[PDB]
Amino acid sequence: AAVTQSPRNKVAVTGGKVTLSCNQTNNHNNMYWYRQDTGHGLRLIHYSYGAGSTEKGDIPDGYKASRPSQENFSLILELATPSQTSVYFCASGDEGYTQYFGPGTRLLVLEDLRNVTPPKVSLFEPSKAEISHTQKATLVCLATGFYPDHVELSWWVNGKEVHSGVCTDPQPLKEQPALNDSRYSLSSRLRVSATFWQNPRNHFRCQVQFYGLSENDEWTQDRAKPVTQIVSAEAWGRA
Amino acid sequence: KNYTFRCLQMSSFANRSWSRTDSVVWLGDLQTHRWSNDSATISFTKPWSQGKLSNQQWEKLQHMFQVYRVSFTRDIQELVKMMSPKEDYPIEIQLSAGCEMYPGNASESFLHVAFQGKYVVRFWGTSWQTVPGAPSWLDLPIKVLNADQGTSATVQMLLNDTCPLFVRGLLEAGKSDLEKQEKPVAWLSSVPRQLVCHVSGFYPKPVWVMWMRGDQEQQGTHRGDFLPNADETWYLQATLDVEAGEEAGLACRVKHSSLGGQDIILYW
Amino acid sequence: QKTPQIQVYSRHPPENGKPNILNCYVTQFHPPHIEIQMLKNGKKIPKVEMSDMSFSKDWSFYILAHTEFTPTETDTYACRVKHASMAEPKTVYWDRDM
Amino acid sequence: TQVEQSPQSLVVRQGENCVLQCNYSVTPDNHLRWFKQDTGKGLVSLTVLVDQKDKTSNGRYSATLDKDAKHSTLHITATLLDDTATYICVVGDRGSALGRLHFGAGTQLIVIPDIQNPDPAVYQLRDSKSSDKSVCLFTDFDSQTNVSQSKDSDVYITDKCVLDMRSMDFKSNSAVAWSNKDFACANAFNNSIIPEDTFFPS
Ligand SMILES: CCCCCCCCCCCCCCCCCCCCCCCCCC(=O)N[C@@H](CO[C@H]1O[C@H](COC(=O)Nc2ccncc2)[C@H](O)[C@H](O)[C@H]1O)[C@H](O)[C@H](O)CCCCCCCCCCCCCC
Ligand SMILES: *[C@@H]1O[C@H](CO[C@H]2O[C@@H](C)[C@@H](O)[C@@H](O)[C@@H]2O)[C@@H](O[C@@H]2O[C@H](CO)[C@@H](O)[C@H](O)[C@H]2NC(C)=O)[C@H](O)[C@H]1NC(C)=O
Ligand SMILES: *[C@@H]1O[C@H](CO)[C@@H](O[C@@H]2O[C@H](CO)[C@@H](O)[C@H](O)[C@H]2NC(C)=O)[C@H](O)[C@H]1NC(C)=O
Ligand SMILES: *[C@@H]1O[C@H](CO)[C@@H](O)[C@H](O)[C@H]1NC(C)=O
Repeated sequence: AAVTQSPRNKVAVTGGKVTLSCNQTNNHNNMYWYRQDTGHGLRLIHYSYGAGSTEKGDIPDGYKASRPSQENFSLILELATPSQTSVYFCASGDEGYTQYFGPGTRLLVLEDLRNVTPPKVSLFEPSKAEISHTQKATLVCLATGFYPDHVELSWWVNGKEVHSGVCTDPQPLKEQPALNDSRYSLSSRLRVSATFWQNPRNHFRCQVQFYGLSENDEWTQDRAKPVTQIVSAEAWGRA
Repeated sequence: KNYTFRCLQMSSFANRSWSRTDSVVWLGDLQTHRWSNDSATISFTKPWSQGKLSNQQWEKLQHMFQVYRVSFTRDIQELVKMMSPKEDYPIEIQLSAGCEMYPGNASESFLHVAFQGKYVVRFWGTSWQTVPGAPSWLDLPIKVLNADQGTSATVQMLLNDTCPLFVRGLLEAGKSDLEKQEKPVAWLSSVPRQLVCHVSGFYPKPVWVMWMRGDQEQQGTHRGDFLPNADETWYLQATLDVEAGEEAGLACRVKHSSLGGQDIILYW
Repeated sequence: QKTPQIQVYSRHPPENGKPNILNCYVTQFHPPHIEIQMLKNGKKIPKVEMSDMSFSKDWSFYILAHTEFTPTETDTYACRVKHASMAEPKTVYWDRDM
Repeated sequence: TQVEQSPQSLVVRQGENCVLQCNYSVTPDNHLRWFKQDTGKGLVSLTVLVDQKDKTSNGRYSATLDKDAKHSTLHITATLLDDTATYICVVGDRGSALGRLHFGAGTQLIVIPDIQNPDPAVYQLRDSKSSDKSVCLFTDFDSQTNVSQSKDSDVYITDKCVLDMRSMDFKSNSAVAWSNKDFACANAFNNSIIPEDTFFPS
């Protein structure tokens, strides 16, 4: 019994309209919206007992709910504010006690979009010394120069995602801590067997999904519009 | 004498926020408890209202109701939300729960629920079900209440075991009060011509009152309803239609268990 | 809705000068919200006790009001009831004979 | 807040057992449920306890609930690295959809991984698109070593991070350092207590 949320990540400006969506195909009458803030449990915003009905929860202010159908519950933020930066969870259920939770949606609401910037992505190839010393090969990926810190980095080998042998910095580091709006940088590692790297038919790709502006946000500067985009780097295995 | 124990609950919901729940409890026609909205605890209205329950058993039982009352209030409110705009405030729920005690150790328990003054729902067997005549929209509420296995199992315990046990205890403890005999007093009066026999102060409820010429039971006697007195006794009047002038000769005979075969006779 | 039935009657047989208790029995009404007053010569009597409200097997509500009174030749006694089911408030008078 | 968890956070070595408390004042308490949450992820249910006095288990997880005490615990046996997560206690006030859920703020667990065969080295890795730029990778140290940040703000050093080659059953720690604005790999980790037997290849 599965539940989905879109978008999964959103960077937004103050005064903007944000719409958070939830879709559920289980014919559950009941849907619920929560936000999670570190140092609190999940808190109930709005909820719904069926199509056309929405109900206030414990913290409803600033949010409006909409239930057009049995499958869609949607959290509407009419005039967004920084205080609404959070992680939002949608849930559904039938008459019973279990609520089945969605995967979450990260919201960051900024005062200003002037600093938004996509990352550069570099891929660093395994050291010959490492290969000979350990019989293992570590690729390193480097994402730099980005703002804000909303990036999902992921590793692909021959067009399929790999999680084994991967590790990514728990949070990015500031490139310029003496500044308030410093751009960020983030690194990740993928370690494979040397003989896996040595194979020239294995295609390695580090991919960063950056979350920034929408086609609908206005852009007043000269550098390209820092839209939500994918930036990536790649290499082939070599002997 | 078959004794019926009754828990009568009445709950009003004026709008989305305002609500009160009051309860009275009866054993036959004697009040044994009152539990008003204002009060955190259930009041005894008789010395023996605790029955044969220990203090610990009573505290644990009251605590269960204390939770029930708060829970009930919210659940009605969430149900109103679930049904809207089909159903809306003001709303009146009444519950009538208890058991009827029979000879031997036989009994029968009930839990009936009324919505806007119409009986619609009951607990029966293992679950809630709607009774014949009930609107179909109640099927959602019923399905939802039947999901709660915890509540189901508890209500089954209350109806199958706690009630009969407790009432047996009440009948022992309160025997003196239950078996009391209070003698009626009578008096006469007329009105435009109609004659009236007033009988008041009697316990228990069964009474015989007839208008009589000498010893010919006047067929015309019309009994009123049984009206209560504050001190837990009854009042009742019998009216006789007559042609003015023919009053002399008529008398009022009143039979009641308290009189010990010494009927009250009252000539006009 | 049910429109209230009101019935006024005395606890003991009525004797001028002799203190007594007078009952107002209000029945057959739905919904339960009600204002019940007991009047001496049109004026509200102050020490009026109320039974807890309750209802019959037919789900209709009932309640007993009573107060200490002393019937005299001159004084009139009544029970006045306000309830949504009624445009006007209903007053029933105590008649010692009825 | 009617649901309190303890400890706030705790740090534990792989293989050790740990115990998490939940205490509540919720009324009534139909059921209690334990969730696991990896940083950046949803809530996965571990178990739900429903009886007045209840015990349950799910693999290396077990739990008790005592409703009279309004108290529950979660026992994790033989902690693995993947146990690193926030653990969330949730109490439901109804046996049906009419209920509200009352969430704890969570207990943060960190499991320190067991490095079987340390081999601290520092390697140089070249950029694929250009052989001029490069990173400096410090790897294969044990969990006793701390990676202290750089003295120069020209230089960037990430904090240690542990990867698991599941198929090989192999865990390893690593840190990455760089800086474009003369910089080299012997210089990179000078400000850290790197082990004595560290490999620095030609
Ligand atoms: C009943 C006979 C009386 C017995 C003799 C005693 C005489 C004492 C005299 C005092 C009289 C007091 C006034 C009487 C009022 C009449 C009340 C009739 C009682 C029957 C209901 C008892 C329900 C108890 C279970 C409960 O608390 N359930 C709660 C709360 O339940 C929660 O807590 C529950 C109880 O907690 C415990 O279990 N505690 C416990 C403690 C220790 N060991 C085990 C358990 C349980 O956990 C459950 O799973 C959970 O959900 C739940 O929220 C329910 O939904 C409440 C409503 C139930 C009424 C339904 C009526 C149907 C209306 C339809 C409306 C139509 C819609 C219109 C839009
Ligand atoms: C409690 O008793 C019922 C028997 O039915 C009773 O239902 C009460 C609500 C009350 O009105 C009482 O006077 C009435 O007689 C048991 O229900 C039976 O359970 C079995 C198996 O569980 C079912 O197969 C039967 O259909 C069902 N009977 C009826 C008539 O519906 C109930 O199990 C019992 N529970 C406990 C906990 O003792
Ligand atoms: C009937 O009783 C309930 C519960 O005691 C009252 O609800 C409470 O109202 C107080 C103020 O009087 C609030 O502070 C509480 O939050 C409420 N408590 C609960 C548990 O609901 C209710 O107001 C009373 N109704 C009337 C008409 O007096
Ligand atoms: C609800 O109804 C009551 C009683 O009729 C009234 O006094 C009160 O103002 C109402 N409350 C709200 C919030 O509408």
